[PDB]
Amino acid sequence: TDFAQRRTMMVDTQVRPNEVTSYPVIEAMLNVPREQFVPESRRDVAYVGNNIDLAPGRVLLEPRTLGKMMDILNLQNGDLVLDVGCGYGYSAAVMARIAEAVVAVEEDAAMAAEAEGRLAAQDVFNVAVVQGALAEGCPGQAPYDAILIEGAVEQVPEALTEQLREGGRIVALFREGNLGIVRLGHKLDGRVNWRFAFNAVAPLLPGFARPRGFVL
Amino acid sequence: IPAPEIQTVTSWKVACDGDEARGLGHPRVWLAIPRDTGWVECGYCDKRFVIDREHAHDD
Amino acid sequence: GDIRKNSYDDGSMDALTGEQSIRNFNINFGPQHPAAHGVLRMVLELDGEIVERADPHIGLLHRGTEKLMESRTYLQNLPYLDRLDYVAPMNQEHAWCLAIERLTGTVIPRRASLIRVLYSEIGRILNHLMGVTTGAMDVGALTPPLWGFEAREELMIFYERACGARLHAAYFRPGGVHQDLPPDLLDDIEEWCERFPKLVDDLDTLLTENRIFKQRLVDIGIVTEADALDWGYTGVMVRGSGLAWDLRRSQPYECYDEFDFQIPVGRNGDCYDRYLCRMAEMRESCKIMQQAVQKLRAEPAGDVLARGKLTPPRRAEMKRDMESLIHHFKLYTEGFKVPAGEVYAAVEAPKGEFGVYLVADGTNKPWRAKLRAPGFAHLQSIDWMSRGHMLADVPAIIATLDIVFGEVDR
Amino acid sequence: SDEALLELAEHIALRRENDVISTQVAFGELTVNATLSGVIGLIEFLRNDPNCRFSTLIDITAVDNPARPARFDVVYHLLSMYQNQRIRVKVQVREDELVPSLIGVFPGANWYEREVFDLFGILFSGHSDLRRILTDYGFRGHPLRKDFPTTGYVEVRWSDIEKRVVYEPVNLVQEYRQFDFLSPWEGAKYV
Amino acid sequence: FARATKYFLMWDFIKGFGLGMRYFVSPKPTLNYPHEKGPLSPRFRGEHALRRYPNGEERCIACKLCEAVCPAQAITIDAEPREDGSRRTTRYDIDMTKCIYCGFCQEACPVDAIVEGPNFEYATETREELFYDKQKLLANGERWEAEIARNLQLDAPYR
Amino acid sequence: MSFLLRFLTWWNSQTLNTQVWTKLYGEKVGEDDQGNVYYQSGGGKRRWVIYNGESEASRISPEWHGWLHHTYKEPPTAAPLAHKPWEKPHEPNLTGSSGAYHPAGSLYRAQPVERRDYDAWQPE
Amino acid sequence: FLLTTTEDIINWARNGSLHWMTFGLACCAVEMMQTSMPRYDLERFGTAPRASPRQSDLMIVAGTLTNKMAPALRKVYDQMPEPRYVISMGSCANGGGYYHYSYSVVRGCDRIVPVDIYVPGCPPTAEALLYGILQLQRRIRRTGTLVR
Ligand code: SF4
Ligand code: SF4
Ligand code: SF4
Ligand SMILES: [Ca+2]
Ligand SMILES: [Ca+2]
Ligand SMILES: [Zn+2]
Repeated sequence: TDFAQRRTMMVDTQVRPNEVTSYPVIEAMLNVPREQFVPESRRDVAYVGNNIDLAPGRVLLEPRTLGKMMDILNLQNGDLVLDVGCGYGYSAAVMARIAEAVVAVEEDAAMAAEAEGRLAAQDVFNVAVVQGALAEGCPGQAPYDAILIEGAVEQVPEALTEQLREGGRIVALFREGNLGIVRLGHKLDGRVNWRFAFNAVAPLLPGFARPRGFVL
Repeated sequence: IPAPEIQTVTSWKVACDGDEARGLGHPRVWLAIPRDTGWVECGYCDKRFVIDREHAHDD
Repeated sequence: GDIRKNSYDDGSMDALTGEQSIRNFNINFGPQHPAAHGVLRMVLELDGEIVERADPHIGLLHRGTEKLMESRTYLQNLPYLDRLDYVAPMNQEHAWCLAIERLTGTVIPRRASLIRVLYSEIGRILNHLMGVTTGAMDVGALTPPLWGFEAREELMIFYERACGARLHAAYFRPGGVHQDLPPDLLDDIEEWCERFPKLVDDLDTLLTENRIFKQRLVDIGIVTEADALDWGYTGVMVRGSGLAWDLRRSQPYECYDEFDFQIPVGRNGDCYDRYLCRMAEMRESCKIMQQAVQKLRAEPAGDVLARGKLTPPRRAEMKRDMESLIHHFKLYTEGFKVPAGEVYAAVEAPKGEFGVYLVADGTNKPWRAKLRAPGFAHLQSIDWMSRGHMLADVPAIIATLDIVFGEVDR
Repeated sequence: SDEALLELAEHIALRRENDVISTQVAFGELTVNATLSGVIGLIEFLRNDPNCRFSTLIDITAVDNPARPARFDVVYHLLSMYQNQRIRVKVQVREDELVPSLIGVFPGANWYEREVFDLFGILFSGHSDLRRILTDYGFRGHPLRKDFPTTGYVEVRWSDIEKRVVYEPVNLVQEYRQFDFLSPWEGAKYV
Repeated sequence: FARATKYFLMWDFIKGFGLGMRYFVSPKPTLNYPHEKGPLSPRFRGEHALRRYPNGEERCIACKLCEAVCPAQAITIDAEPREDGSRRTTRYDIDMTKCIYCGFCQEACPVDAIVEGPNFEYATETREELFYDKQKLLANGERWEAEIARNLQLDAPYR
Repeated sequence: MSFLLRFLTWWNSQTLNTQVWTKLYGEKVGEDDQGNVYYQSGGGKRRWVIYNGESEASRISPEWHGWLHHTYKEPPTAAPLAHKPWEKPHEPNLTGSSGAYHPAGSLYRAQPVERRDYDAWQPE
Repeated sequence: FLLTTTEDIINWARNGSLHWMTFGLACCAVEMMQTSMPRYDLERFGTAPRASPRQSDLMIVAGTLTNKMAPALRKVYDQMPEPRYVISMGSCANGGGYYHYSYSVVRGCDRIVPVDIYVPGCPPTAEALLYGILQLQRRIRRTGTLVR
């Protein structure tokens, strides 16, 4: 299959027209092979404008969502980025081409091991895959300049937002029923202040649900 | 509520269609005046028909 | 079929062309753009104003018509057809009626058949007047639309006098046409037909042999027979290339067999040929309108609806006879049931083949109603058609394809 | 044309035995039910075969049948201007099953398959540009499935706070009314 | 050559100029609105109205056929037995921002209670002025009855 | 300032060029009770009205509406319309005024009708 | 007086030179076009089309507004210099119309932009739209100031 043509078409028609202007992001998405970062059974649909299912309750986000998500994080050459829920590592590979280094946190040992193999096979060396619970992050290498959460959340735990540098940026997809809002957060005076960025949908990550009990 | 229209009739069965030419009224219905009360009302236009008992002719 | 890397007759390769193309000249052509019909977002990649990539983004007028149709009866869905290729609404109603009539096995009265031909050709002129004269406006001619839309105004009055609406008639019904035409309306249609060729001459005098008009259309958007088969072309999009295909002749419907008209075809298959074909079709439609009015006058008085179990009775009968009142009550609430089955009914709509794929399941509502718009297939080919041309040619190419987005998006 | 369509159906059933599951001629139209694995080969044969020269792809659509093990039907409508005939091809597709793309045969199949993918959620393999074509960017769901609500789930509004057009959950001032008129009497089929 | 000669002498432009001047001095069909109006046939579908009988009683009997046929679900009706036992509505709303002005309701009405009238100049400054209630619709019928009745007579032979 | 109003405005009963045109080609057909004057040319081929006051198209009553819109051939002077005793006088569009129609629950009403569909128990 | 007569002059100039953006969404745009054609000649009122929002005073929302289109309509409205007026033309723009219960349609363009006049109809006739434009002129005369 000519995956290069499909990759170029994905950027032209799903990323560029969706208010993604950062050329570093466009350059990265034009170069990182998406099909190398999906399960083998999904290889032919790697460039479809939809979320790819990786494991039960986990997806590789749609190209529009990731393109816009990275464009608003506004990553710098000197940035250290935390990528929560890296799946097979596609997003980490894209961000690795912009930021200084990426700490990719994955919770499924099957996907964490595949991420290491696939990241190495693409000669990506500024990405460390750290295995553990998504809601914990990786506080060993904190603070981070930017945090990207690659799946829907209902709340972002304080433990996760404490690993954010002052002036750091966090982008998360929030789920309110059938509505999904991507919000961009800025750490100021120790508090992360969230603002609306755009609307997109993804399944809820395990460990980011909210406490919901009996209400009269 | 008072009736919008009263007609006095000498028959115990009347037809009402809204009195409008060539399909401009309501569906044509036949109404029976009870011998007890001596009047009936159209269910479409509310016109009241009242029997003239002295001249009321049985058919 | 990819010109993004420039190819020069001297074989030169620029240093920048060697680099991967990351910073391209991309421009939003529409939706708010005089040539974009309001709801076309075409993303163009330009290289010195040469169009190297055209990426139409549609759906800016997608309204979910096909979903909305599944919760309505067959009669309640008839007005949805008006609002697809809304320049000529009764022509789209016709496909819906034909599909229902085929599944129910219903025969419509003779007068209703003649009226359908009459107002279908009015719609063809309504469309071709809009297409040709706004196409002229796309290449800078200010005046043609003003002349053409005065004639459209008169035809929209003929619409209103038949059904009470200038645009969205809801006039063709499963089983015929809703109402009969007043005799004075037939006199006025005949009077209009006698004048109309004069306007066609005036538009022809202004445009056809104008050197500027020729330099904006001749050898622009050339379509070969093989291209037509790649992209599902129908209507003038194939006839301009010389294929004498017209559904009114190849797959006759209504009473078109007994009318006299000819099929204009082009020899070069470019924007100029398709303009000439549309002008000629307008003359042919005017002749059909004249024959239909003569046949209607020569007809004996008859009904315009099949009545029976498919259409409501007349109002006078409804107010007198018990059977008629029941049929009125039931057919305006539940409506007729359509036997289980699937049909595809197509007409030669003014913009090409318009069809309805109707899946009935024996109830009073469609199970699935797929609407086949000719403009959907025509617009899809704009990337192939526009590649290699200049930006100034784009509005002419959008015109020649005859796009209305009520039917592209549905 | 009825005898002609039955004769044509035998020709197809004979030459493409393994592709064709069955044929039907109803309401003057020939429908061919085909296997998913052989649909591309069959449509290619229909396009190129002398007797059946179906070189115009009229459209591709889908039909949802939630009561069926393979809930979707994908329907191909083809026209022959040279033979002056039409044909319909139907394949049954399960949810999450991939359908081979027809763009190799008909370049104009590209947008129709995007529409099926958008409105039904059926993915096509071998598609160069498979993305939503009619719904809003980032739309959730596939509206033409019978289990998607008519009004959907979300609606847009301009927010003065965000200075953006944002999505919100649907709130209807008047709820959709779905009248049920259908009579409990089928009627008779007289002989 | 003949075509090349005519282009050198600008004949195509001269013909256009002459045609333009013929239109220049010709009568204009423009209407002098609001003094002069376009033509309306008796069938014209305009603003809705609820009619009364010649005896002054309401024609509507709350059958709800108009509410059932309405393709846009623009009609909402509630009915009870009136104090005299008559079958009459207590609510009759038309959402004029949902209505498609198709005229199906007046076709479905068995008593000519709801009609689309000749009026089309009722643009409003606020949206809620287009949520017509029963009294608004009846007021339209009482003001436009004379023209509505004449139009019904004119189109009766075709209905 | 009467002449200036005629010279500078177009919403006061007629422009100056409408008046000249009416004088040249107008033939009076009748008057309505508001003082609007109706004219025709070519024996009713063209029909127009000169407004007494603001030129508001919704001021034309149903008495003349049919003639002015060519629905009926003959003017109400020659063929008056039959009126029922329960009919009400014509009103123009009242949208920008205090007489505009508003729904019963509108906040314009200043006594919006309170709605409910159940009766609540009241403690003794 | 000075200020009221100043506003009257401003309202006179703004009413007599009301330029509208070339912006039509659906079948309401067909009747809007007829309003500018010879039978009605909207331009004779000084109400002329302008391709660019930077030169437009009036937006006529003529057609269905879908969710996908709503941001684009808001953007070009935001790029109109002030004063800017909006006319909602037809059922779809007024309240959603025939597609009110759809998943992809804005149920009234006043959810996106403020509206000055609503013109009823599906479509309003070319004359009905012309009436609506003159009602906007009455509104400006009644309430127009230097701000709008
Ligand atoms: S005109 Fe049509 S959409 Fe409007 S209320 Fe009547 S039936 Fe409903
Ligand atoms: S207006 Fe007519 S159709 Fe509607 S409820 Fe009243 S009587 Fe029935
Ligand atoms: S209101 Fe009616 S005419 Fe206007 S855009 Fe909507 S469907 Fe078309
Ligand atoms: Ca009573
Ligand atoms: Ca290039
Ligand atoms: Zn009665």
